[PDB]
Amino acid sequence: KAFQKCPICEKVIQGAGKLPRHIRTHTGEKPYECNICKVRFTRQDKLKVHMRKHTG
DNA sequence: AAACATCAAGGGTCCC
DNA sequence: GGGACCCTTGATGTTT
Ligand SMILES: [Zn+2]
Ligand SMILES: [Zn+2]
Repeated sequence: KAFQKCPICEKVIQGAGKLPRHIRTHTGEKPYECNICKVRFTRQDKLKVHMRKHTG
């Protein structure tokens, strides 16, 4: 596949568009927000699993 | 105080 | 590249 290097930590990350996920570990930015409980996450899949709690 | 289940953070991998 | 799911590890709560 393809790999990327972190500009901050120099750790090798395997991901095409997965670098921003590792970037949001140092700065802790949360662009995704829940519609109901307003809980914020740094990853789209993490927001999806939170939505799974609302609808059983 | 081991054994055990649960949740989440972080990374790998596939598929569209 | 974004969406989606899985694998590994550590903190926390149960239970006996
Ligand atoms: Zn980094
Ligand atoms: Zn919610």
